[PDB]
Amino acid sequence: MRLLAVFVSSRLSPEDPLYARWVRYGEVLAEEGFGLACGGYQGGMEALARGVKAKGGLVVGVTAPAFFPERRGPNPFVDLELPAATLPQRIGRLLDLGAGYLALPGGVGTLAELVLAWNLLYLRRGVGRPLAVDPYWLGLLKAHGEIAPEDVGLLRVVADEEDLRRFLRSL
Repeated sequence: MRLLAVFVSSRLSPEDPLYARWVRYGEVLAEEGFGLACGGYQGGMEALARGVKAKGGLVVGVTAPAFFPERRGPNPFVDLELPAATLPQRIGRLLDLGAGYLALPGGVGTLAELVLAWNLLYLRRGVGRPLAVDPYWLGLLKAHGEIAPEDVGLLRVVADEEDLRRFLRSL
């Protein structure tokens, strides 16, 4: 089985319209034959996990307990927990788990994951895997100095469930 690693907001509230959209994204990736690799906590991670479980898919959660003692453990929808001790280690595990990556809206932590995956594609040596981003990120990541338009062009865009299915089908 293959997994889609998703990076997303940890603070997203269930009442936020995006929460419901990500639950649907979870259902869709499961329907497309994929499982989910995520940070294993709340916000968008739980929204995605709920959708995947609703469709019988598998959810892997790469947690970081040392950094969040306040977070009792992975959300209820995580099947396998893979606790990481450092941020680079956590990110490295998510990247190695997924056949492709999707960066949904989030903060600095989500950006860290996005940029490391981007970095692998940027090396242009056949390392890493396809990376898609929600349009949200293009409002921030743009050509600038040594970051060329072509580098930004390595980022694929997934704005809705149809884009998501096409992305997954290309992995």
